[PDB]
Amino acid sequence: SHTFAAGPSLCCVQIDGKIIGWVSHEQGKIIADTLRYWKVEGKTPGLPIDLEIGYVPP
Amino acid sequence: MFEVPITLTNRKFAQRRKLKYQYINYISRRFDRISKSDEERKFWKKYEKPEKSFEIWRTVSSQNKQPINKQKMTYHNFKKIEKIPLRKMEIPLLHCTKENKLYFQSISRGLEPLKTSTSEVRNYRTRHIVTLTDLLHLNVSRHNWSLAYKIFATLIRIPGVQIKSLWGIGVEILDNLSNSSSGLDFLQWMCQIYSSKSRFVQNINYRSIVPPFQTGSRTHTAKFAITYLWSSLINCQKSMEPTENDLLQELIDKISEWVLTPPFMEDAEVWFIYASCHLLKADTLSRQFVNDNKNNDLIGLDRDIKINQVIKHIHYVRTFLKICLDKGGFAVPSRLIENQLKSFESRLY
Repeated sequence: SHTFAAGPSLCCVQIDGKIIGWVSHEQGKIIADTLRYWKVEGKTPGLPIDLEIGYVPP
Repeated sequence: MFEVPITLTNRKFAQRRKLKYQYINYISRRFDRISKSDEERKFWKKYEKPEKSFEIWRTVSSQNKQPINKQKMTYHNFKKIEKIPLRKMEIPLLHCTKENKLYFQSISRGLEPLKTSTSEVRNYRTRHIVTLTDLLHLNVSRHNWSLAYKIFATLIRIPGVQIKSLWGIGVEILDNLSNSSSGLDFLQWMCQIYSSKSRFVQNINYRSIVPPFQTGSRTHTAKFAITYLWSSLINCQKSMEPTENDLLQELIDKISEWVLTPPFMEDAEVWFIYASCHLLKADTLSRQFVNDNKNNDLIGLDRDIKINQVIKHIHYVRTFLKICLDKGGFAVPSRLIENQLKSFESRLY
């Protein structure tokens, strides 16, 4: 609701086809990697090991 | 002295019931007029059948339908109603035996028979059976375990037992019998013996089995099947939390098979007893993950998969307790169970 911007010029975070937000493509990669880190870790209970994280870089 | 295992020598009692009813429909008909075998079926069609319980006890507070009927009974007014039904009872009174003539002339005066019909039958088979039924009742009234089931075990081998006291002395005798058997087995054998999943009430003259203590599988709960579940949860409690286990699951799946038809179908302890077995399964899992934060110093042990399994169950139980209330279930003092469940939640924190 707050981003109010959209395009291939920006990374879209979506969950199951629920678009939740936008970031830089750089933050796209930062999130993908740090997220995979919290997935293999056991510290992010809102984060099941089996979540599939589709990163599509620019 | 006690209640006998058998269909009542159907001989004089069946014609005494003709004369009783036939008079009651005759005298009542003329009361209905002043107000302005088949007879026996019509008498019950004039007052309906007996719900699944015992005595149509139902509150004593709602409708103040005023009855001051004005006593309305002038010895003179009773003998106006009665003077004609009695002469019409003599037609059939003549064709009746001399014993049944005076039996009718006693109950039509309002005298009651100190002559227990089960104090005259003289039939070999029956003869004894009365001795055994009384023997076992005098032996449980002094807890004689080793002799009470000898009499019980012989009482069912003689051709005259309808579950009856067999399901009501056959369970305690096995609770008092510290040896072999858990009324349970016998209780689960009964459940399969009298599911009676068929909704049969009313219609014919239930004069062979009239105790809401055998029958059902229609609507009218069976009470040995309710006792089977209650004895089974108490059999699960003893020495749990004090793969060969299963019992508290066996009991979750043996009601699951039900899930209303007759039992689910009808409400209460069915739902309530189920939740109570379910509530006990939630406590055991808080103990097995309780004492000094679960067992002790923390859990680190992969977050708390065990708390989530328990919160799912606590949320589920509250659904079973609620549907048991909503569907008219007066059995449950909700205030105490909700306080217990929240103070228990406070153990899971």
